[PDB]
Amino acid sequence: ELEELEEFEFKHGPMSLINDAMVTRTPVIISLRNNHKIIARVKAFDRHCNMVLENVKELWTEKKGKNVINRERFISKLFLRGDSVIVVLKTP
Amino acid sequence: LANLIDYKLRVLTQDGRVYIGQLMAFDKHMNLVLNECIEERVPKVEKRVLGLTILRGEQILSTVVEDKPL
Amino acid sequence: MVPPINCIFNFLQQQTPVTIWLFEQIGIRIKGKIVGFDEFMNVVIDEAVEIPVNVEKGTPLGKILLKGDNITLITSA
Amino acid sequence: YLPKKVIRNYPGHPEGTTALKFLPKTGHLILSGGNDHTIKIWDFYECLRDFQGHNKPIKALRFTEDCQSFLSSSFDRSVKIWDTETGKVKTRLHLNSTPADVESRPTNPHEFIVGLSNSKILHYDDGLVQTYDHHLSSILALKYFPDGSKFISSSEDKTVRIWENQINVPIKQISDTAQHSMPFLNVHPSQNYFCAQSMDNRIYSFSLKPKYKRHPKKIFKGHSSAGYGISLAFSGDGRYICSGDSKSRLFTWDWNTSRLLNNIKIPKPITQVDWHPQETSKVICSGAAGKIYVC
Amino acid sequence: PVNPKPFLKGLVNHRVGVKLKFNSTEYRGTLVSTDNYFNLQLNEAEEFVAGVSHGTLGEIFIRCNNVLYIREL
Amino acid sequence: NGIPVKLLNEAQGHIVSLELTTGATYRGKLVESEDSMNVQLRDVIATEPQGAVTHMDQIFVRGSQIKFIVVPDLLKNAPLFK
Amino acid sequence: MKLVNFLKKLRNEQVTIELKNGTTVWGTLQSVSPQMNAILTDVKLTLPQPRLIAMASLYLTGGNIASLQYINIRGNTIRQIILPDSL
Amino acid sequence: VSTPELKKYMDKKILLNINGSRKVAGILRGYDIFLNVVLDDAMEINGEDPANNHQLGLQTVIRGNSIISLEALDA
RNA sequence: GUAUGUCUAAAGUUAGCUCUUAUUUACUAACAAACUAG
RNA sequence: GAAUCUCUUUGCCUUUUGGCUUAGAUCAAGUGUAGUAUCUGUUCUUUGUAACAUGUUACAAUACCAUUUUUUGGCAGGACGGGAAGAGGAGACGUCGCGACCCUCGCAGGUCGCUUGAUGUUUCUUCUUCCCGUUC
Ligand SMILES: [Mg+2]
Repeated sequence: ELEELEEFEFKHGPMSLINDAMVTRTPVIISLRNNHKIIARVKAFDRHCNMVLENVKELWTEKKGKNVINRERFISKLFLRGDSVIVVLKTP
Repeated sequence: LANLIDYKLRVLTQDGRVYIGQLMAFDKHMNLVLNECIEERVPKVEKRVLGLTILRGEQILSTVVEDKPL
Repeated sequence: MVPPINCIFNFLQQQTPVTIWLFEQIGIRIKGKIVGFDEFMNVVIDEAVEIPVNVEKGTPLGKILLKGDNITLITSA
Repeated sequence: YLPKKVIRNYPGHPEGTTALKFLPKTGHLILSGGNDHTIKIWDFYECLRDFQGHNKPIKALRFTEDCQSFLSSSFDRSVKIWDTETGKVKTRLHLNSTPADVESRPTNPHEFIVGLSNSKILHYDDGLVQTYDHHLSSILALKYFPDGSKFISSSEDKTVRIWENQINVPIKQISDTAQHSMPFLNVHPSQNYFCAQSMDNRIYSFSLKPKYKRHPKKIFKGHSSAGYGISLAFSGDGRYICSGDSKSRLFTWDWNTSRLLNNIKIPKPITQVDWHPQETSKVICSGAAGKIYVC
Repeated sequence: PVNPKPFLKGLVNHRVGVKLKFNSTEYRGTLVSTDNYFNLQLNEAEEFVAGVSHGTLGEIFIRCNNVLYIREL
Repeated sequence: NGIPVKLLNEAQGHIVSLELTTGATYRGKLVESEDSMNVQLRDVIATEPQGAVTHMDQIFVRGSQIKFIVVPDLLKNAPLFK
Repeated sequence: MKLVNFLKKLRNEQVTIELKNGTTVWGTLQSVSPQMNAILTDVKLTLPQPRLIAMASLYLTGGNIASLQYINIRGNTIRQIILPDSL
Repeated sequence: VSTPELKKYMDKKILLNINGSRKVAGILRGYDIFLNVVLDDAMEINGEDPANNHQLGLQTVIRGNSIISLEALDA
């Protein structure tokens, strides 16, 4: 029984918020390594925190020679490498 | 990629340097070996000829195919 | 003639105050006392004091588990 | 790991191929001394050369740890040291008796030991150096210690004598009332055990201690090794034992329980058995056929 | 000799602080769960930007790839 | 095994060039190559990225700081055509 | 399960891959590796906005929007690949 | 893993350069499979021109992910 | 130490357990501080 | 009803004591070295699919985030170009080139100028006039 020791440490370990956001279908905000804050819903979780998202609302920052402006785009379907993942934060 | 053996590979490494050479072999880690490889930095301009070189898959960002064989 | 996992633990038995360097961050160093470690050099340290390299101050941080992937160079005093 | 299938052909002599060994730590070559013809080398598949200069069959073909030249023990009273690269004449020991296995000390290419069948053993350099006369019978097989510096001899008598680096006098002579003989013996590669065939169809295993006494239950019984000069073998870092028999069968063995594992039906008495120092599961065997079946 | 997995699972339910590898961001909160591979899960997380507070965030996860250290306050 | 590592193991006794991930180039005679692409390099002439050129007796660079090695061109005939 | 096998469902799918250097790849996957290394075809890559290193890489190819017939990308360099909205 | 053969460098004054462009001289006491290098007689070579004698006999150790390369000062 | 016993190509016959390691004890020695055998 | 196989018991002795006399006779009084044998003490362990002539090749299934590789030490008329002239880009370190008074002399590029040759680190702080191309 290899998988049950894999999945129950998965269950109440640090992968809970990626497992809880998806089950309750609540958007979690994800800040990546290049400051692309991503607020989105979760479709699936992986070992590497690879994530498939839905209705992605990526928000980033562009700096120029005056007041910084905010650039944001809506991505309907997204697959995300877990390497950029810093913070998974669930909003209530 | 085993399909892509013995072609000229325009392979783009991490620092923006681009290698062009004939693919001798690859492996699991994408370690590449390049016959008559040339190295160019800033992009015809700024090119260096290396010859039979290795290229470790740690540094490759992408590889594209340049030309057919003989 | 000492492999390094046997050369971490002599900081641990003798309980020496230890200066530890970070990895690609040269402005800050950490000094403290080695209280625990593992096989991947993730180090728990006691009496942890930051060292701004650029007069060398300190902010006392006490108990720190420093994750080993930023650990560079292990010394003492 | 265990050998289980008879994989490759390697058709050597149509005669016996009476000696098989490996280059130590570089499993590239083998050796094969047939009855009528001369020595052949197979690779891995390929062939390299003959070694003309023999007339009679060959008992054993032992390398050095310098590995450039092996040592031929022919029945024709002549010991020849052949290079594996060119195959030239270093020495030609014309002897008095039919020599047994002819071995070399792991330190020097100079130091070089020839067993005889007139109960003597002669040490040499690059040219007699020192005799050895304590066996009463024809001497059958020889070994050494880790990195040499001592020496192991066993005969048609039941005795095994540990001689030293150029010293006549045995430290231990190993004899009981029930031992047949010790016709062949190889060092277990942890360099602390002492395995040897014996013609009660059994492979005894002694220690390499000052208190040199044997250890019980490490005796490998299920054989027909009674009337043939059959070899022993050892895997990488000592995981198993392979040994041929006269049933045209090869028998492998464990260590802690020492029980039968694979009774293969290889197509004539299987005598010469070697492992690879590189491939951790495959075993080269040859009987009296000449076709070198690899398991 | 507090080894790290004995150190940190005993450090569960304590208001711990975590400095990231970027030093632009820290997080203070109660550590809820930690696997063998040192992923962190903090509740009532307050974000500390350059040592000064950014704001209250809530139930948070921190990847293993960014934990510079972790401290007990 | 790995064919590039097998290629680099045959490059022993040969003069190579090793450019490092910070940018410095190490031209020297490759005598010992490890399986993890670690290389012991003798009589090395070394060049900084800014251009500072030195010669050294023995250099030993780890695997994960190597950009690329350049083996001499005799190797590409055999035994790696198959 | 293993979401590497999730990408193996994406053969002949018209995706937009974003890389770590800011490279935005737009094309169709022919196949993907178990180490997520993605081969692609009929793909032109843009280096969005900025115009401010990587950029050199785009010019390295016959490429700023440059299109190459066959492109193989190391899987460690992918930040995120956007899949077709109909899936 | 193969053992990285630095037995030629045992008890030898070597010169480790380190990420962040750090340079540390020392005498090798030990290594491992991750090339974590133990140095007797630690000498931190800082930037301009001091030479910080760091651990003269207390056998420092450097983690293998931060080791760029090493020059044996002797043969 | 005898009795006595055994070996010895010059000559070619036709196709609980596995282990390292030390102390102790027992039996043996014409081995040592000019000679003693059934 | 005729008989085979397995047991139990009995009978045969089945590897089943093969001379004599004064029980035939008398029993260490060391050590060291060594050999043999044994005990005790001590430490470790517990497959389908396709193509070609049984073989070969190709593609999938099964077997797999911790420092050297793939689960990131990351981030922060008008315009344009070139060449020349006048008025208020420059110095280092190397790395390859156009000339040569030089070297060198044969079939298996080193040195010196550049009299405004190219090029990457590293510190500091534009306007006017003419000529030639592109665009509206
Ligand atoms: Mg008598």
